[PDB]
Amino acid sequence: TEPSEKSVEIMRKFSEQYARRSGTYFCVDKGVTSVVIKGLAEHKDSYGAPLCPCRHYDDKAAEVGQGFWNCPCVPMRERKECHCMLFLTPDNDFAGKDQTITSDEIKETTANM
Amino acid sequence: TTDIQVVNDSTWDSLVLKATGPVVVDFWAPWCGPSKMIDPLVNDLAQHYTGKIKFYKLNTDESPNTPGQYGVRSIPTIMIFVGGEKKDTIIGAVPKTTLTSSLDKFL
Amino acid sequence: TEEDEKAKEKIGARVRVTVPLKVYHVVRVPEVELMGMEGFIKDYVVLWKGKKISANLPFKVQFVKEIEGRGPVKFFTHLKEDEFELID
Ligand code: SF4
Ligand code: NA
Ligand code: NA
Repeated sequence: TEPSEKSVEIMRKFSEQYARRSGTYFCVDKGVTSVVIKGLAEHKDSYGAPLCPCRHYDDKAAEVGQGFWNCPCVPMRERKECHCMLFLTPDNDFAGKDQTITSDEIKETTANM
Repeated sequence: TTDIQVVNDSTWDSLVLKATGPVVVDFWAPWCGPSKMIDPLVNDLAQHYTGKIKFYKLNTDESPNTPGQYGVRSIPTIMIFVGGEKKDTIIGAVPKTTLTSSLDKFL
Repeated sequence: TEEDEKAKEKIGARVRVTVPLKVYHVVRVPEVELMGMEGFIKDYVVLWKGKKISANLPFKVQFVKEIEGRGPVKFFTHLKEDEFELID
């Protein structure tokens, strides 16, 4: 149920790198950021790809194979739309000013979850 | 505090479809950030509408068949039921005023 | 499968984008406005190797756009049914 720290650290480093590269910022609620990253890590553990954690699927193996919802999802790559509020454009009312999130931030924010 | 009642695939028929009066169901998932950020809002509205609207929470990971039946895709999703029929659908984190207004239409 | 069979028929048909929409994945073109551009549907990506996918932008549409100094760049973008019109 809980993702390994190897997958969390991979997805944490990807999200920092994808945020600068897309010109997007993490949400002012950094709990959203940490939770979503952990959800990507858990899906990567169970299916080998970071399937989106804010979608419900009928066939997760098929979704991973087609790739539409493998993070970064098609909507984020093409339209910069991220509905898990992981990558937010600066004009978003919930966009913060950080493009970094330390592994310590994820550990204290997701504590007792 | 009394936390919002859980609903599952096994209990969907008896708790939601056969209920009297409006029923609100919050479709959530344990690792969906936006679903956790509206949790205090849904707890707030459950208190505001006590005795007038019944609230349930459904973990789409532990009860996958109900969201599959109703086309729940993006999480969070809030759906309102009356007499066993879907009457409204609110997708994503929304502000309190949007939720109050949609819920008010069911008295 | 009566909306999937209706959608499958549109594969290969020519379309035009009817709503303002900007995309950021065209290679070495940082931003492209797609309002008014014409292309054709190359796939209905909801269907994949006999299985069904929950894609919210199900129509993979091929576009070619003329770039000054470089020549026509070919790219794909996924669209919804209400974001384009069919041509003739
Ligand atoms: S919505 Fe797309 S980009 Fe955002 S976290 Fe989910 S898969 Fe990644
Ligand atoms: Na974020
Ligand atoms: Na039941």
